[PDB]
Amino acid sequence: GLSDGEWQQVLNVWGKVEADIAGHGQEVLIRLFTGHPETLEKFDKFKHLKTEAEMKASEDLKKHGTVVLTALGGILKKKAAHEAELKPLAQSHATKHKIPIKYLEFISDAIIHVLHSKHPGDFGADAQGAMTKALEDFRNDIAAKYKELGFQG
Amino acid sequence: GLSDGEWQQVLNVWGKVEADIAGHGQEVLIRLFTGHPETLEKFDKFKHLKTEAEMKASEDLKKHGTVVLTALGGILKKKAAHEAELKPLAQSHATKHKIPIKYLEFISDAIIHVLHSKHPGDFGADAQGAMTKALEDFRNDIAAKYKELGFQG
Ligand code: HEM
Ligand code: HEM
Repeated sequence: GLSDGEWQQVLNVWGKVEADIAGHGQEVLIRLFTGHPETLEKFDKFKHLKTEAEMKASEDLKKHGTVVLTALGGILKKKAAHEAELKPLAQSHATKHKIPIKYLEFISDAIIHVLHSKHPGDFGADAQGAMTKALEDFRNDIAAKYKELGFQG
Repeated sequence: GLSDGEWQQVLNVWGKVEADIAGHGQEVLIRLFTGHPETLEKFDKFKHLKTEAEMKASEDLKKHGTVVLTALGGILKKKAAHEAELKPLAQSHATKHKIPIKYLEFISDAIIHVLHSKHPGDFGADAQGAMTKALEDFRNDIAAKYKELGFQG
């Protein structure tokens, strides 16, 4: 995992990518295609380009580079946002409060019960199965942080 | 992993919690502490509480319930938001484009190469490490989705 400061450095450099996304995206693809020509075969639109100059002249290759970097940027920013909330919680519950994963399962069962008790008409079998999976996914994400911290839990 | 529909059902029900977060949080904690008394022992501030009246009478237990549910709902929403961007990308790259994890490694390395190249002043060893990890974290996130979709990446 990244630390808090590492995620902030990822976000800072992506701000620089976005100030010239077309140039960055073009350069990334050319670098991939020249360094690893077998990749270029996946692109039915691009595989006729034989030289770096030909690649640089393609408005379509440039447009696809912008699509890739925009998609990646968005995923990185959403990961960073989730990590900035998950990491402080894992940190405190591993090192200060020393909470086993099993106890997070017990509280997840209590949440599911309270939601079902309070909102039966909004919390049928499908909704309940979805929430059970979301809280298991949450525990799994905390468990991965506990591991990085060496807390067995 | 949850499907998009499952994430939407989670966020739909969480809307109901938000309407009375403190009441939900009080009920969740009392359910937890009554079902699993060893969890109450982890709270130095609450472990003296012996009866349900005493637990309902506690100003701080109720405030803590709202803290806990507020923090979980923010993590769930941020996880859903990340999944809503990552899942479509993994689905197309697994099923339509059929891109191996190793090609995702090649593009990761191209991005780090181009960032190093176009920002000579800025992108030093630490920042480059942070991006390396962030792209491996991304490849790992895709690889987990690939598994779910039964695509060998
Ligand atoms: C950082 C990694 C990557 C990101 C963010 C990314 C993103 C995207 C996006 C947003 C699209 C258009 C929508 C879609 O079909 O999902 C796309 C299409 C595509 N991607 Fe990727 N991609 C990545 C890596 C790769 C790699 C390494 C390859 C091949 C070696 C690949 C091959 C393709 C192909 C063949 C298409 C369809 C192109 C077309 O005909 O229009 N991608 N990618
Ligand atoms: C859905 C799962 C949980 C969430 C979202 C959650 C969230 C929080 C929050 C936001 C705080 C205050 C900030 C902090 O210290 O990190 C906190 C404190 C605490 N949590 Fe949790 N928690 C969870 C589960 C548990 C469980 C299962 C236990 C124990 C059985 C636990 C024991 C504690 C303790 C002892 C504190 C310090 C409380 C104080 O004295 O004020 N947590 N938790």
